Amino acid sequence: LNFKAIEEKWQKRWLEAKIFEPNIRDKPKEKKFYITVAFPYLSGHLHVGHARTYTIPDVIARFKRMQGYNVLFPMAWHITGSPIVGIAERIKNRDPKTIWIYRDVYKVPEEILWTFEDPINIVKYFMKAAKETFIRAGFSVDWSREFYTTSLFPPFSKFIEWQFWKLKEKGYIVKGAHRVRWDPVVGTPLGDHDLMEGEDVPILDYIIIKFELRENGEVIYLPAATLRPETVYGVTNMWVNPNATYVKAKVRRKDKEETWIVSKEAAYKLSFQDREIEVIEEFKGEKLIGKYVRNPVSGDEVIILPAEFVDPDNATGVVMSVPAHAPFDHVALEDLKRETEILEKYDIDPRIVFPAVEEVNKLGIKSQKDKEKLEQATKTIYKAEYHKGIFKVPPYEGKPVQEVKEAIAKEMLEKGIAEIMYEFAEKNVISRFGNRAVIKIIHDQWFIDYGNPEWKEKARKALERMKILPETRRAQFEAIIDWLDKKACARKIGLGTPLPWDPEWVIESLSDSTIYMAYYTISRHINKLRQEGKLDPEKLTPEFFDYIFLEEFSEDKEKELEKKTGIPAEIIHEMKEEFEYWYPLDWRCSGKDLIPNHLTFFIFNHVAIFREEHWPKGIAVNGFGTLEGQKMSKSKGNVLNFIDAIEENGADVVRLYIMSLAEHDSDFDWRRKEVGKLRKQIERFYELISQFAEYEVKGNVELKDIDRWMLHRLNKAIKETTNALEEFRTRTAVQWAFYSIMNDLRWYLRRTEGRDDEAKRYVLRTLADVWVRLMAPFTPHICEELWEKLG
Repeated sequence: LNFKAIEEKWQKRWLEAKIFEPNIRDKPKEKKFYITVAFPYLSGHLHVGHARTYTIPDVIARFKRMQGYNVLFPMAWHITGSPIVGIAERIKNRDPKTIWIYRDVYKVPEEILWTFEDPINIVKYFMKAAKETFIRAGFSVDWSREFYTTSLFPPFSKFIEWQFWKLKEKGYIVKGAHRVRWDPVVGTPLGDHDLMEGEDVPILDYIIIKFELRENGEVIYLPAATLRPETVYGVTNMWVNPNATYVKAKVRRKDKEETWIVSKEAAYKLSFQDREIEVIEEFKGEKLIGKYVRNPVSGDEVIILPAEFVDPDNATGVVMSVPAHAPFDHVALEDLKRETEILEKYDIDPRIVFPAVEEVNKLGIKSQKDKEKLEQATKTIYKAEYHKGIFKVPPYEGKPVQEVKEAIAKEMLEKGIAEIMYEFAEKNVISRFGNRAVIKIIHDQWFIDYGNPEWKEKARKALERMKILPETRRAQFEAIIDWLDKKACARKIGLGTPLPWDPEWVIESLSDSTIYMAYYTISRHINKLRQEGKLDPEKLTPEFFDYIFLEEFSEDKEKELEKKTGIPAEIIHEMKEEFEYWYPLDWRCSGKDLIPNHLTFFIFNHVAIFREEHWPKGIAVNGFGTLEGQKMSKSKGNVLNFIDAIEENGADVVRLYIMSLAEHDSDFDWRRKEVGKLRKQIERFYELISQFAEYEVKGNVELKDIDRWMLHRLNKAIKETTNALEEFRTRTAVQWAFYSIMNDLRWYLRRTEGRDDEAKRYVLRTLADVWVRLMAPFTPHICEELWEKLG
């Protein structure tokens, strides 16, 4: 029933005797097994979905120790980035939503919570929480190698500097243009997750089509912003908010200078997007109505009509109407007033398609210019049209809309007909200073150039040589490697390691976490030196790391490194032996959500820096977990913390349950009723083994047919459980290791009810030995206890 005592007993033994801190001398390199799993970010408690991610490698590590490998399974903490910095500030301001999440979902005591205004307290609290939770879960971690990231952990920070100098020397670090969140009042870059409000909000790439308004003036453009540039071939008129203030302005870039008319808000925004803006005058909105403009694509000339649905504070403030496909434009066309002129009803709606002018929706739920919710109509159309839908218009006859959009935009762009304006999907993006953010284009953003073709090739080579579990994910990896472009690798805000040649930037979270597995190998020695007060991180130069990771052993280099570092040549030598022994990493594990980013970056960074013999050998990914049928959401409060699940059900029960539900990229669904039922079966498994352990087997026995049947079923389960685990098939392994044996055993006991002789006791005791062994990787605590009972 209660296993709290057994779990505590075994965790104390594992920790106090440092059972899981391996010594490389115990076995030759041929029997080494090194596995790591993406370290957690310390902004809060890990939940049961995370529990799966971290339990799989533990199961495998324990399975490997049982097979005879010398195993290393370490753990460390990620604290790089701006979220923790942002969260601290929100609690400082007493933001209701943040407070509630930390109180109700994470159960942080009230008084402790206010100390989180200092991001360092958030880090310390959740570091302690994550470590205890991993120890309470029975994870067989070599804690001597523990560390955390950023400049707050000098020795690791130095290792990161080395990594980045290496990338630089190879020409993999590039400076360039980028668009970032910016506070226009303070005039300063913002942290993406250090906002007062609007952190999920994406920056959108609006295509601004420069319609031509000609009237005695040699240069006047009315840039209409659209997310459907392909609909340029069907614009029947223009939209503008007659009540909104528009400006006529001089727009110059480099040496090109034009004159445009956009909303007053657009003019301010554009000033931060690589353009000099000088407003000429405010012109209301109605002052434009009735005017005609030329469609720079389809030579047509159209009218600028009134419409209170257009938002002057969205993109340019100018919209191009396409009623056949834009619900808003249709119901907007609906007229029945006086205005100024009326030549209406004239000119139909050119379609480009299921009716020609797909206005079903905009007439399938009623309408009216601003009844709102009109977007649900545009949602369905926009969604559909993108999926299927073939282009009607001549230039792109029978072409997929998705293709036409890409082509048209590509064409207007490299012709000057259209330009790009960045805009937030929502209007509530607010900085920590309390001001609405703007998007600013900068020219000095640092990138890691994953787009380098030579680099991509070496990455394909490394991928080819490694195992991918499930193999069905190999295609996605190949595609990510082909399609990857340079990636912003540093930020102005957040905790991290300063870019060594430009300290004003700190290396970003997905960029300081691609090869730290190499650091784990030397972490025990570094921590011992550090605790001994015999370490000056400043002496951990690129030269030192070059010797450790890239050079041939040299007693002379060790001797000269000893003089420069203050670290005994022998210790330096041992550190290098740890790395040479444990690498290459046998397995890198993580959620499937890291395939497009971290996991692929992990491959690139390894081929860019390490010798070939040290490239990764395998990646195993897992799916997600939902709770009672729903996604776990902190804002909704339906999150089950891993530590709470352990307290309530027992660690072995949580582990077996989660492992039993799914394998590879399949997801699982946590159900209280199922875990309760599994717990009862685990308790029965425990009692049965305890009962069988009392039997004493004598000499040889005379087996009956049912006994031989049972013995054969045990061998079957051993084989299948082992075959499944070699492939990280945790669900299939549990079906054999736990369910099959329990099912076979129950039938065995029914068939032998009333019988009790030596042959039967021999079968049952033999089963108990086999069963505890197959279950150990899953339920390690009760299995250690049962092994003592057995003898």
